[PDB]
Amino acid sequence: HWGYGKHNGPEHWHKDFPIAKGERQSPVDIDTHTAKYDPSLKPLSVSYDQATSLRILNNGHAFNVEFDDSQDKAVLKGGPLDGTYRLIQFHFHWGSLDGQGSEHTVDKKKYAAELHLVHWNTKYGDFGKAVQQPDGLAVLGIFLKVGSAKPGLQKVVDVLDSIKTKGKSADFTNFDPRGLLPESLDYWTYPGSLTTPPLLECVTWIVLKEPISVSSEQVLKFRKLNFNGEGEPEELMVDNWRPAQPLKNRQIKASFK
Ligand SMILES: Nc1cccc(-c2ccc(S(N)(=O)=O)cc2)c1
Ligand SMILES: Nc1cccc(-c2ccc(S(N)(=O)=O)cc2)c1
Ligand SMILES: [Zn+2]
Repeated sequence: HWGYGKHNGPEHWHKDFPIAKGERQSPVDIDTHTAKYDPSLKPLSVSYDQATSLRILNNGHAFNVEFDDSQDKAVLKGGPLDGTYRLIQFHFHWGSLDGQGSEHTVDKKKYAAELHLVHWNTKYGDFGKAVQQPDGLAVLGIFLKVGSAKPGLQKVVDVLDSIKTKGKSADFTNFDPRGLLPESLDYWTYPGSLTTPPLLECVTWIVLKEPISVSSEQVLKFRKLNFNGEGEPEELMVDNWRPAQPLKNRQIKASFK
C-alpha cells in the first residue's frame, strides 16, 4: 500500500487518494516574510497536566504515543481555535540525515524532524467523526533540530527497541508530553490537511516558531525503527515525511510580531 518508498511514496498517493491534489493540502512552506501578524489571535492554551498516556505503537509509517481521550484530560484551546480539542496521540516525522525530516519548512529550511501533537474537536464526539469536518482536528507541530538532548524525549527513545517493527506496541503509561515543548508558544497557523493518507482536509495547523533541540543519539534511535513487520526484510523507518504542497488560496497567520 502507500508509504514513503520510490514505488509507493508521496508522488503516488493521488492515485488512491485524489484529495492529494486538493485546495488545502499539508504540509506547506512557511514564508516568514509573507506570513501576517494577526493581533486578534489569542495565546495558545496547552493544558496537559492531566494527560494519561497509554501505549506506544509502530504503525508501519511512524510511531504513535496514544492517550486516553475519553475525557477532557489533555486539551488544546485558544489560539485560532474555537472550542476544545482533546489530545489523542503524538508522533514524529524524521529524516535519514540531519538536514531533512520535517514536513513543514521555514523559508525553505528543513529541520531534522517534526513532532505532531494530534487533537480532535470535542463538538464532534469522536476522532473518526472529527476527521470528516473542516475544523475537526488541531495539530500542534514542533520542529526538532540536532544539538543538545531533550531530556523529556528520552523515555520515548528508550522504548523504541521494543516496537522495532510494524504492528508492535508496548505499554507506555505516565509519559508527560509537556517535556516535549519549547519555551515559547509563538506560532504560525493555517488551514490544511492530514499529511498522510487519507489526506483529509480537516486540520487547523498550529506550528511553533521555536524548535526543540534533540541530540544526535536521540534521532539516531528513531532511525533504527523499521517500516517492515517482524520476519520481513529490514527497511529502516527514515524519511517518513511528505514534502511541501502548494499553498494555493491560503494565508499563513503569525501570532507574533
Ligand atoms: N509496487 C507496488 C505493488 C503493489 C502496490 C503498490 C502501491 C499501492 C498503493 C499506492 S498509493 N500511494 O496508495 O497510490 C501506490 C503503490 C506498489
Ligand atoms: N489512518 C489515519 C486515520 C485518521 C487520521 C490519520 C492521520 C492523523 C494525523 C496525521 S498528521 N501527520 O498528524 O497530519 C496524518 C494522518 C491517519
Ligand atoms: Zn504527522
